[PDB]
Amino acid sequence: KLPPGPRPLPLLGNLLQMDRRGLLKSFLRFREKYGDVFTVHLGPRPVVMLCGVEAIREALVDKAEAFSGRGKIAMVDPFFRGYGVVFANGNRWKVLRRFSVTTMRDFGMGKRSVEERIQEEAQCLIEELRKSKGALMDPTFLFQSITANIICSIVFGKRFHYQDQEFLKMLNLFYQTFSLISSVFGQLFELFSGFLKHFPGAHRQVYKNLQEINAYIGHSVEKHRETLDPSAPRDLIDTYLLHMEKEKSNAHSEFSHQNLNLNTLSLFFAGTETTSTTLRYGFLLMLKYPHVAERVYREIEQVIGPHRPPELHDRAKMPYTEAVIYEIQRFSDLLPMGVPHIVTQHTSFRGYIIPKDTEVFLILSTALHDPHYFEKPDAFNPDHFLDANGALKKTEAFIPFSLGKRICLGEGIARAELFLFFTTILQNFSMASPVAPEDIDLTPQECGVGKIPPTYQIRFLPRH
Ligand code: HEM
Ligand SMILES: OC[C@H]1O[C@H](O[C@H]2[C@H](O)[C@@H](O)[C@H](OCCCCCC3CCCCC3)O[C@@H]2CO)[C@H](O)[C@@H](O)[C@@H]1O
Ligand SMILES: CC1(C)[C@@H]2CC=C(CBr)[C@H]1C2
Repeated sequence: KLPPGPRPLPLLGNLLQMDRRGLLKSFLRFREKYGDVFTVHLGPRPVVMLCGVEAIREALVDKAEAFSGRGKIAMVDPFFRGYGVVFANGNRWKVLRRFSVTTMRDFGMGKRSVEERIQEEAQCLIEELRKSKGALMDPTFLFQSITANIICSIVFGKRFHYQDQEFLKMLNLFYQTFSLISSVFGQLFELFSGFLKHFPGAHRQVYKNLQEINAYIGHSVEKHRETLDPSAPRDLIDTYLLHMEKEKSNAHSEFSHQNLNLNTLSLFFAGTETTSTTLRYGFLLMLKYPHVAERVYREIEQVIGPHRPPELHDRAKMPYTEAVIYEIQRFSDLLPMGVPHIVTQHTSFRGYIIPKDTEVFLILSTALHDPHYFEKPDAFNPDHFLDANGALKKTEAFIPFSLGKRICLGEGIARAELFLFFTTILQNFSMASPVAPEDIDLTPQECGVGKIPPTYQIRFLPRH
């Protein structure tokens, strides 16, 4: 039998037992009653929730033969339709995961490492903040520009300038789209898309925004193909175009133009909106807890100094700064319910039977807030990741990128981005804002698929 859960009504599923504050709060109320493994009916679909690091790990690691499927996010399914690595399943996922892992890591002889691309971008960012004259800003656009530019360097062999209005228009579409998908309407759509799709709504705007970004991608593909040198691929798009040409006699080849456009858009969305949202939370946390920002700056002065650019080899020597970044990720809890999975075959789990095709949510938020691993888990406290001697204390509960076959494929890049960009900004700038620390409100602006911080203003003041 499926795991236990609240009794549903036909058509409405468990609607009348949900919490108006959203899906995550609804599921944490059900966890109170049912424990770590339970079923909730989201409209017409039974979805099994797994909570706590033990259960999520038993599923994604111990039973990866069954739990490695990708489930559906209703607000974006109409667009992606199972194309791209994020939303693919089956053999398509195998091929696209392998291609994407290889091309996001290996760039050719004579090409910059991920590290150098981040270090270059971080110097562009510092120059922009110096030219910002200490003015107030919402730093969103810059955190999206630096993260998007790392991916653009890999995918398109170039970066965009921070002043490029056409680049900013695309970043505005990523930002609005992640907010829409995470809205109360987007969560209602997860329950009732069958019915709601026939009316006007945010799902239509999400579709329009994604198509607008994808239009750029399609045109870039067309240009790349026009100038492609098979002997010298310039970037990930050329590499995929050479696979496409190799397999062109197979009508079923997975190297198709829809996979190319949507894999590429998936890489940008996942690599831009994630890390820039974490940076957004990270700097709002530094405004609320300036003594943490001061102690990081102390550590940068002591290990790096005021001038030499941070490098990844510095991390080992900077346990307090790394604890801070771990704690920003833990606290931010970017994807509280992770990204939906589905089971790929009939599975037994803890005495229950989960039929092939059942959707499963791994509630990552419950690991990141497990009070056995993090004392007082609702408070921001970098000591969560430090032992008594101030050495870094890593923990198996720290799973913000998930686990198993679908584990975030950008994990290495994201962690390098968080560390180089956080340290290079704090090396050169301190932070201030009009709101006193006591008054800063960390309550997210949206909390659905994504947890998104409230807008805020910040100044970066040059040091010395
Ligand atoms: C702080 C930054 C990030 C966080 C917290 C994060 C988190 C996650 C999570 C929780 C998943 C779902 C894994 C699952 O299905 O169980 C995921 C998937 C994914 N992420 Fe990340 N992500 C981050 C940054 C990035 C970056 C920088 C990239 C691109 C370089 C990226 C690319 C992807 C891709 C392509 C997938 C789909 C993997 C698949 O289905 O095989 N992520 N991410
Ligand atoms: O290609 C079809 C569309 O072409 C024209 O659009 C342009 C606009 O001319 C043109 O200014 C523009 O430039 C965007 C440049 C920055 C791209 C930033 C990338 C960041 C990473 C993810 C992909 C986007 O791209 C759009 C699509 O190529 C039109 O303006 C739209 O009408 C039209 O539908
Ligand atoms: C927003 C995310 C956390 C990242 C990019 C796209 C997603 C689905 Br629209 C998930 C994976």
